[PDB]
Amino acid sequence: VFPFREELLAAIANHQVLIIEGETGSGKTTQIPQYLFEEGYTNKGMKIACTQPRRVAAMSVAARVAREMGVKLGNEVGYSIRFEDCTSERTVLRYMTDGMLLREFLSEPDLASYSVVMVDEAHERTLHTDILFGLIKDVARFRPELKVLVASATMDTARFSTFFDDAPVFRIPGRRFPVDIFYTKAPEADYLEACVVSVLQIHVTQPPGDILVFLTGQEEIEAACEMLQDRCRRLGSKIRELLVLPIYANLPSDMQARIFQPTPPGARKVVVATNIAETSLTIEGIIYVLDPGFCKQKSYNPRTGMESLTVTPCSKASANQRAGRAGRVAAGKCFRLYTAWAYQHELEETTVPEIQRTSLGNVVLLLKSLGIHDLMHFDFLDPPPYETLLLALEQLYALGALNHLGELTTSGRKMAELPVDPMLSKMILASEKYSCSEEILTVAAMLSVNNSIFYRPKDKVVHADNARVNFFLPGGDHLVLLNVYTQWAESGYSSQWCYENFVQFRSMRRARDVREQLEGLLERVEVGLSSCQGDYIRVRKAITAGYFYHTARLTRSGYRTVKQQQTVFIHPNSSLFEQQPRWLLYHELVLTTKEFMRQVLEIESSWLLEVAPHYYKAKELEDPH
Amino acid sequence: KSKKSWQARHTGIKIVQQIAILMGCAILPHLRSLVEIIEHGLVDEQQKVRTISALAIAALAEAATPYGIESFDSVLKPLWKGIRQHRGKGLAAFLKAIGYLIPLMDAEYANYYTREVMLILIREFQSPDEE
Amino acid sequence: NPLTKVKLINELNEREVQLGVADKVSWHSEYKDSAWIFLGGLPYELTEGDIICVFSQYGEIVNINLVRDKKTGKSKGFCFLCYEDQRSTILAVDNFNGIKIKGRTIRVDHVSNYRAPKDSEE
Repeated sequence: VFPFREELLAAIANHQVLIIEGETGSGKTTQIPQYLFEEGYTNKGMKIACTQPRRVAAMSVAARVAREMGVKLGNEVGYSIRFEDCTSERTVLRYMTDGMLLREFLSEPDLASYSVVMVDEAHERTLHTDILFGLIKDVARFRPELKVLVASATMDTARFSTFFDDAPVFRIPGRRFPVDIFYTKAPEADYLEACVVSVLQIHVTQPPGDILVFLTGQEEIEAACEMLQDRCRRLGSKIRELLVLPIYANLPSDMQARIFQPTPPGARKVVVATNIAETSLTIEGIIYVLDPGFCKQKSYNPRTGMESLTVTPCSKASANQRAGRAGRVAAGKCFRLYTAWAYQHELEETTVPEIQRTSLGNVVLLLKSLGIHDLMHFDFLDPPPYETLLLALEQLYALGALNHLGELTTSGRKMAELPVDPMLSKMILASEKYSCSEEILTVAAMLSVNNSIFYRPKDKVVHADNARVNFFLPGGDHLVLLNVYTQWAESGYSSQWCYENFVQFRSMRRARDVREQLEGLLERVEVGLSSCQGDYIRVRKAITAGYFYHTARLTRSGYRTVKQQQTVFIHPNSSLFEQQPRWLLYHELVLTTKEFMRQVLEIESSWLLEVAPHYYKAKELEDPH
Repeated sequence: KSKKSWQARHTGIKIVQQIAILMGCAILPHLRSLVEIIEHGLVDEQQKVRTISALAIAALAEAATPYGIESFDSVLKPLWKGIRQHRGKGLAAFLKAIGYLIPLMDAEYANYYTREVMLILIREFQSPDEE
Repeated sequence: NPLTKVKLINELNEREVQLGVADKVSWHSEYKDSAWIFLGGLPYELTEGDIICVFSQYGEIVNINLVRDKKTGKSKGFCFLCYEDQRSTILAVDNFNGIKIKGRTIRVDHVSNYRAPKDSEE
């Protein structure tokens, strides 16, 4: 990027909006925001924001840039993530997730605080970034003072330039060294074992260079870290030391920093990463990539009207990006866990933008908070289907977040204050009326974290479920979350306690932080913290106030959902111990082979009618199954 | 509900069983005040006490015919746990209790208890014992 | 319940000798092609040699199977005995039922399918 710095400055000086493209590792995120030199934001009493779709990229990059700037992190350079802020009055340059900047927009439509906004990693085309692009287009009319830069890995400029009213483009020429590609002879059904074998072979045979393995999620990554680490030690005497490090969205900052650590000599470093490593950041020294070809992707089904995260095969474009990581330092190698045919024929060329993939309820509330009346007309780069938007408005209406007019209510305005899905925000806001606010606060925090809460090894299941049973509340998975959180609050030797208990400390700790941040929100907002003694009814009611849309009734056999009348089974994770639970509220819809309903709690039907009479009116309901 | 020996609880549940099989439907107005005893069993450490408690629930379900389905609601969950985790003569007594309770029940819940018990019946067709 | 099946299998043979049932349909044409018999109620002081000595009267057991526990136990009470001929199993279930050896009485039944580690009723 440095060879281009003058060229970049000229474009920045000349235009309000510009697009910048370059391969990952070219220095877009770290160097460009150094626009502080030309900008002199601080003298003006402004900051510059750089937005990242990934929390890890925002946190790690900010830490790096603070070092590059020779300032303390949280000072001149800081980051802002949902329940994690590391900023101060001193902060010049703020790296943040796109979601966060959108939240700041909600408070201040002009984003007057920033002289320059840089939307990075635009190619990911996340929802937050898509909204941000729409909003910024308009804000630019309002403030001649504001400059915007859109950065993207994809050499493809045209669509963005046109959207931006033929904004100018600066492209950085690709430096990537050649990477040879290895393919498997036949398709491999179970990729993780294969990935492990390839890593070990590379470490023994290959000349120095670090390895980057792409996995799907935390549990899988953690499993691979242990297996690879154990096998590496076994290599032990004959082979050099091999360090292994996980990287995924949840990782704490101290852990994220570990990936950068140097390898021992002849020793190698292996970083086992999710797709964060694709375009988001670079670990210097990687020569070899192992690509299983899978990723956790959000999928939306319009007929069913539900989101679900599934592991699916990667796009060809992402396969190319992964291979590219091998090329940064010197000629590298990429091991593809699939055949050449699959790469050519099977892989879809590109993934769809998240907007097409998502339930819109959160986005609608956000847009309304933005003060956007005409939702259909909003200038999205890729407009969502009108029907998904209509459904979202209706849901918000039943939620009472919006009135029939489509205007925000007091509740909608407050819910906008909380960083959570509308159902969760509404449930939390109402809870004091239930006299359960303290318990609801814990449940909401527990819901905001992965179900890494309970750990069940495949071999280890018996002991693990015995451990879970201690917390388990019959006919109330939501209550179990409360029990485990409360116990987690008091347990000597916390780290060891979690392990013996088969609980994930990482998830529980995150839940602890979120609860603290949420409590602060409640204090600021004046939502009293309430509690009672032994009132399960009030908790079930409070859950209902938020979740009444996600309810299932016990069928003659099986379960049927109130909305969309879908046949579903209670997920095997919970036993409908009680015969009495005819009606259950469920947190999630999982679509493996069949349709399952996860995290269920029994509820009285009369409560649903009492709690949401508009939703519960028979007129809307179809002919009685 | 005395805890010094299991023989006294076995005797009292046996009293409940022969009352339920002796007199037909006059035990029904005193059904609930008799069945609120029986859920203190089925979780005891003796197999004989759990077996005769399932036999007493089966006898009360045979005596009721078909009344009192909302009074046996505190009994179905340990019976479901026992047909899931326990096998042997306790499984047979639990299956007798559930098969006598399910004609008393409404169509959806009895259908759900019927469709997810026939696998146990097909599994226990290989049983050698005559009882 | 643990030893009333002795009385049940005895009443079966008493009903067979009362009704005058010929040997073609007297319960042993249904359990053909199987020399395996199940034992019940054995004391814990019995080794395999004593079981061979007490049930080799009508023919030597070709295949013995005691239920020896994995680590902490010695026996449970069950046994499988596979003789040579099926008429030996007929005579063993008709003659060795109802006897007692050191206290607790024992019972003889048929298996007819395959050996199992634990499926029966203690």
